[PDB]
Amino acid sequence: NFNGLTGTGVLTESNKKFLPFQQFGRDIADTTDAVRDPQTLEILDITPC
Amino acid sequence: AYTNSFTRGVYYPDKVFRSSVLHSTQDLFLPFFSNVTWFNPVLPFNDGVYFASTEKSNIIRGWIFGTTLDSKTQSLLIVNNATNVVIKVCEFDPFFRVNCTFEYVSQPFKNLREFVFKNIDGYFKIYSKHTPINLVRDLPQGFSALEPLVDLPIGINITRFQTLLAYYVGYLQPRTFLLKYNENGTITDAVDCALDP
Ligand SMILES: *[C@@H]1O[C@H](CO)[C@@H](O)[C@H](O)[C@H]1NC(C)=O
Ligand SMILES: *[C@@H]1O[C@H](CO)[C@@H](O)[C@H](O)[C@H]1NC(C)=O
Ligand SMILES: *[C@@H]1O[C@H](CO)[C@@H](O)[C@H](O)[C@H]1NC(C)=O
Ligand SMILES: *[C@@H]1O[C@H](CO)[C@@H](O)[C@H](O)[C@H]1NC(C)=O
Ligand SMILES: *[C@@H]1O[C@H](CO)[C@@H](O)[C@H](O)[C@H]1NC(C)=O
Ligand SMILES: *[C@@H]1O[C@H](CO)[C@@H](O)[C@H](O)[C@H]1NC(C)=O
Repeated sequence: NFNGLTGTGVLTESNKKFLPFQQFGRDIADTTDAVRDPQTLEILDITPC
Repeated sequence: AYTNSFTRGVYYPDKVFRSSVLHSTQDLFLPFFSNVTWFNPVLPFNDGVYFASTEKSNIIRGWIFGTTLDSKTQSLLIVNNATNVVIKVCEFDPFFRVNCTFEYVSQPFKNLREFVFKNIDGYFKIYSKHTPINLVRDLPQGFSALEPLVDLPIGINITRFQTLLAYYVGYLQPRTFLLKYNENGTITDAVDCALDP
């Protein structure tokens, strides 16, 4: 649960170049594939289990 | 007076990371090749404003956004001073000679400055980009998207605005664009779906 966003998956460090205002990325199925950690501001990639 | 907006005035429609993709979105954008007036009168705001300026002497102090722009209604005043920007909403030939509810202070903002001003869902949304150019009498060609600068949840009615002191003014329209995101999630190009066949 990241700031209200829920799901199941494996979290890894992201290499995605998020802009300073972006909080999460989206796939073609409108699923979340990356989030910004609300406390550390670290970008994490989400890979389903 | 009037110049060619070319392909300027495109901004990031939301805050979602995308990369290596063509994304179709409908929003208020400056139409491609729209007629952009080249300029100090009070102007209509309409559905949103495209503003740009090429002053090398830091002439543009800021802007006034409201309706009657007098003691009858709440209005938004944005003023830039040394190392600071001050934004306030109060019951307010301006240029310092220019019931308060909104107080906000943040960082300040050949040198082409491009801004997009929207007033939607209670938000006065400001987008901004700063780039060097090699021309004075017109806007540059090529493509550059504007990142959001600040989202201001000031729930007021804006129909007219004035510039506090050359600058250009255009207006946004409900248009559909196909935006091209590169590998770093930067919008590098765009197609105006209603420009031509
Ligand atoms: C909030 O969490 C972030 C990330 O863990 C940490 O860097 C920061 O110090 C925290 N701030 C406060 C006020 O606790
Ligand atoms: C812009 O308006 C001017 C002045 O009316 C006119 O001369 C010119 O043809 C217009 N250009 C475009 C692209 O509409
Ligand atoms: C502020 O609101 C009060 C209503 O109690 C009004 O009398 C006063 O004139 C307002 N300020 C201005 C500039 O109108
Ligand atoms: C800019 O104006 C604000 C007014 O809120 C003031 O507090 C700030 O100190 C000013 N900055 C400078 C350098 O004078
Ligand atoms: C803003 O004020 C004008 C006054 O001419 C009015 O016609 C318009 O409906 C108002 N819009 C809103 C959202 O209150
Ligand atoms: C932006 O994309 C280019 C490829 O055209 C790449 O060489 C550059 O390193 C990327 N920028 C960042 C910060 O990764």
